[PDB]
Amino acid sequence: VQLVESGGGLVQPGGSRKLSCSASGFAFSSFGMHWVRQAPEKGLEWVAYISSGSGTIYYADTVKGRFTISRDDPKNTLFLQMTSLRSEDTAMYYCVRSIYYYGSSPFDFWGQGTTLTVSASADIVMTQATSSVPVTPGESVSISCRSSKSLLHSNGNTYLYWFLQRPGQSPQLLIYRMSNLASGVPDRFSGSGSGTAFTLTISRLEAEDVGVYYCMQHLEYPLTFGAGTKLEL
Amino acid sequence: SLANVTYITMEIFIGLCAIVGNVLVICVVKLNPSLQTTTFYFIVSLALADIAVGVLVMPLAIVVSLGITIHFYSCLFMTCLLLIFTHASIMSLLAIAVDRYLRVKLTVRYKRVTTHRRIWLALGLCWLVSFLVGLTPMFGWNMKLTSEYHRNVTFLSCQFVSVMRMDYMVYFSFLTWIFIPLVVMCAIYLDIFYIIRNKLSLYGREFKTAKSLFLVLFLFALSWLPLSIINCIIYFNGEVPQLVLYMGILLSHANSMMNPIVYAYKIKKFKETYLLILKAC
Amino acid sequence: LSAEDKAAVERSKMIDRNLREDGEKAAREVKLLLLGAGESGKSTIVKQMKITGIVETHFTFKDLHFKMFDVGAQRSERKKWIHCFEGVTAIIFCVALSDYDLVNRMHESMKLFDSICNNKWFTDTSIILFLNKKDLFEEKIKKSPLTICYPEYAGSNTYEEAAAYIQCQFEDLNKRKDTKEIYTHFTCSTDTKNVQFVFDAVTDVIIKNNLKDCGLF
Amino acid sequence: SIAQARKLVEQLKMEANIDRIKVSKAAADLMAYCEAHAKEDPLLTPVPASENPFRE
Amino acid sequence: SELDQLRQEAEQLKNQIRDARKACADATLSQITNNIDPVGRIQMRTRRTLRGHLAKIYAMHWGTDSRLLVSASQDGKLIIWDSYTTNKVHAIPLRSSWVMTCAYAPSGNYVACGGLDNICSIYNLKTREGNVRVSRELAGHTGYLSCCRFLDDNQIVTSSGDTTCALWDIETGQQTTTFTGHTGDVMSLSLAPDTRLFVSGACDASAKLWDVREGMCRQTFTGHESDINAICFFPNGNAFATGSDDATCRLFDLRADQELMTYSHDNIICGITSVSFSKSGRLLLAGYDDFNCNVWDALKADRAGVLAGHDNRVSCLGVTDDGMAVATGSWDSFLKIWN
Ligand SMILES: CNC(=O)[C@H]1O[C@@H](n2cnc3c(NCc4cccc(I)c4)ncnc32)[C@H](O)[C@@H]1O
Repeated sequence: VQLVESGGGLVQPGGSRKLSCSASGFAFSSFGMHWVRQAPEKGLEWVAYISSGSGTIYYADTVKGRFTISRDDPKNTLFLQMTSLRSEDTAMYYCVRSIYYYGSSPFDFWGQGTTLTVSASADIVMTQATSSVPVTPGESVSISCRSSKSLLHSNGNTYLYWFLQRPGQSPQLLIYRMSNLASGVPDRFSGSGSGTAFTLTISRLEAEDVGVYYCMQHLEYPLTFGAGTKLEL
Repeated sequence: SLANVTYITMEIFIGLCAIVGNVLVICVVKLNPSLQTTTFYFIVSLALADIAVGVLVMPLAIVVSLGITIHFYSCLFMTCLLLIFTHASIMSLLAIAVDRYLRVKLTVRYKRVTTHRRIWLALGLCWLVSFLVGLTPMFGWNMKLTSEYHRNVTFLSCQFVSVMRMDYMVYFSFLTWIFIPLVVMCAIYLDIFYIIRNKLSLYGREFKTAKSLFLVLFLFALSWLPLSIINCIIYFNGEVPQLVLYMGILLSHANSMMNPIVYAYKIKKFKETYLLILKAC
Repeated sequence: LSAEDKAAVERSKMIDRNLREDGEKAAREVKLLLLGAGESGKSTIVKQMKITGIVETHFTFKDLHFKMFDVGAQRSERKKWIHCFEGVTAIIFCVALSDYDLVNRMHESMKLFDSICNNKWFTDTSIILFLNKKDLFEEKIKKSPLTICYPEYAGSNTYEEAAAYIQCQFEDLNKRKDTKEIYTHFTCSTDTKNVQFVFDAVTDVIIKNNLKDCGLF
Repeated sequence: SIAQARKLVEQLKMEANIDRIKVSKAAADLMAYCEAHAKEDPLLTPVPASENPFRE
Repeated sequence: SELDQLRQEAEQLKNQIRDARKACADATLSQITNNIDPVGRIQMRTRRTLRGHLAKIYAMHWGTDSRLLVSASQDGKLIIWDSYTTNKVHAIPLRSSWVMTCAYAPSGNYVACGGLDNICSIYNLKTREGNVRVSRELAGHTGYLSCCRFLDDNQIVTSSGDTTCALWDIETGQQTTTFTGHTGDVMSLSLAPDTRLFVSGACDASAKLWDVREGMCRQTFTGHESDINAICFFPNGNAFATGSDDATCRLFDLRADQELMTYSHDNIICGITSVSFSKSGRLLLAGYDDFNCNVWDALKADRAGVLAGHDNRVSCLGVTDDGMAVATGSWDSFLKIWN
């Protein structure tokens, strides 16, 4: 599993540029792709998503119609064409693979991402109760966040995802669907919730837990990331 | 006056028998999935056409023969629906014939050249051309263009010939969509018989298939040729008895009830399902 | 309505489309089952057409992809797994005539052929009979009479006469003459006439099935 | 000789000396196990559509 | 010495065993079950239909969560069906389409596939790359494989066409234990809930119990007169039903060591291909060679239910661990859910 993105750097306002992503180590045509942007001062933000069968192409409300996403399975490439971009589009972009089935772990692997710098409602809001909480090795931390509506669907599944972005590395998935942990993640984390109020505890905190914790809901396609909680060692 | 009542009763009987038979055929096709293949794709269309002839034609034909005073562009479409359904049945029979021809000519790549999508497209094109041919009298080939004194018939009585032209039932209907398909099916059956004789005569099987083809062709002839030539005789300024005109329509509508007996009965697999549902259900 | 289950339904639809494509590709090809007593007579047939349990041999001839399945290396009860071969197109039954002088094997081959041609699962599958080792049989004709294993045989010691008698004896064991077709053909180490006859018999089976499917014939 | 005959005799001797329980006690245990799990089996007792996940 | 001594020794041992079984048998099962109220008629309705398969479906197996199931057909495609949404979760292309059995691990990570080929290949469903691949290739047997089951995440029991059974270790791919006590083609296996014993039914009209660790034959049952096709263990771990082609299904017990009760009927002359108990074991579902399936009472031996939803010979009949519903699959490429 490896994702290599390219096509960043300095860009003129109103121009056009095509980010190119190469995937290896897994089936490219089987996994859908998501593009997540991170501002130098703000948190993550979903941009676009393309399915495995190149269908149901949806875009966010702020990037609807301006950007375009395409994929080539025989060539194993992902093209993100951004034309006439605004000055507020300068951010670091990441390509994320996902798959949708019973027992799947979507958003498991995150790409390296490329930084692009521009030269000079009707969405679920994730209200985070805190922005920065100091922690100590061996102690415990409780992260909480609220949503605009109850994420408890009729099927009983809570579409909640917790990601951890380490300083200088790509984010990684810790707990998906609020009841299952991703592969390679220690079972010391514990996420729970009743649909509106969520609680994430980290038992036996270590030095590798330093980073920013982002919460994400997947009840609707316009994914909205939280403000992020930065833990100080 | 009793002859008309007897004709109406026999028409009711034929329509009811055709409806029952085609409903049974459709139920057998939909219930047992062991025969949902490229073969019955045309049989379903034939059964639907026969159901249409039994439901939206036979009572309509009786009402037209009664002579009820109705609108001009009322019965005209009512009578054109009969032509639509008859041409749909003829196109379904022609599709069955061309499928039997392709199964003996394109044997090596049959399932490679005609998939389900192409069969559905062919059936759709057949239904479309049937509806187009059947709606041609409403496009200008009606009694208004025949002579004067017409088109002032808002409230007139309707009798099949009162609003329809006889030349259409001869040149456009018979000589284009009745006689030509008959010759095509005859040539197809002759080619199939020749291929079977060349590939098998290296006797009972030959006799059985020859009897089947001859019976199909003879029933089609006995159904369609009588009133078709009756119309030609009328077009030649001749004379036709009144009872023969009804007997021709009776023999023509008997095709809708005799098709499942001559097509679905000789499948050797539909008969098994029929006897199974007769013994069990 | 659902959030993530719509992508699952899309994936299921794509998997169903792929399964239908694979099914159409398999139906485009033709499958045959190899049977008969003796390994040499079947090994030579497998060798004459080629590009542990069951052996699967694929080869393309005249744009038709023939897949021969050999179950000679099973050594188990046949009536417990033969029903899996109900959908085969043809049964290539190969036997060696030289067994008519080797110890008794001709009776076993005839019994196997009678059991195969009378199976309830093979009611719609044709059998193509192959008689291997024709030169060895012709040489053995001039050495030992045919009446060594056929007491009812009474005639001249001729190769063609003995071959016709063996063919008639093999054809008389079939009780479904009105349904099955026996394509007897002498085969040996020769040119592609064997695969040509196999192709002809496959086309015959296909046209017979297509005529019995669309109606009577 | 003994590869297929002596082993059968040894197996029969091992099976003959095994402990056996009366059929009455076995039937009593079986009926008790069936009665104790009567309400636990959704196929035996009628299950409502709200509790059954396979409802339409 | 000579075979004449061993023959009479085996004969007298069988005579002593029969005399002991006759002396220990004091009453029948009907006389003690007459005091039990019958279940009566139990109507079952088809909830879900699965028409994804294009060929004859052979076998299926339920998982621990009783939601996902594995299905194998003649076309050679392992399909993972979701019982609630009827969506195809995973599609595994097989190297050999001649398969007749499949297995689902209790953990839900690996699956087994086997049939006419002598290899019950293992496929991992939780691969990180997202695609399915061969996990283990068991190429030690020589006959057609009839059944394969998982005892744990590292051990797998397998029955071949020959009169032997094998216990393969997934870590190394070697036969841990080989069972040669059978005298016929082993047709079906059935594991006990305690995962310590397992009973196998073969073509020699006998069912043999074996230990997963010791490997010695404990008891042998010879109540049938024809080849046994399918077998299932009782949820309590003390009994098991065996179905044969003689239209009779016999319920044997481990403690009783004798056929408790037989299920058959005059109009039912076709054999049995699949048999399985419910969660409580009160209802016994049996698929026959005809177009219908039966559901008998394990105590009263009465036809509690008849399912005529299929139009071909029933091939597989799986029951969930919690008894919520059952899955019936036949050669008509249709897998239906009944409850
Ligand atoms: C290809 N399509 C047809 O053949 C249809 O045409 C109908 N169809 C023909 N001819 C009719 C008739 N005859 C009136 C008539 C004819 C000649 C002279 C006189 I005066 C009066 N009456 C009632 N339906 C008549 C038939 O009912 C078939 O379904």
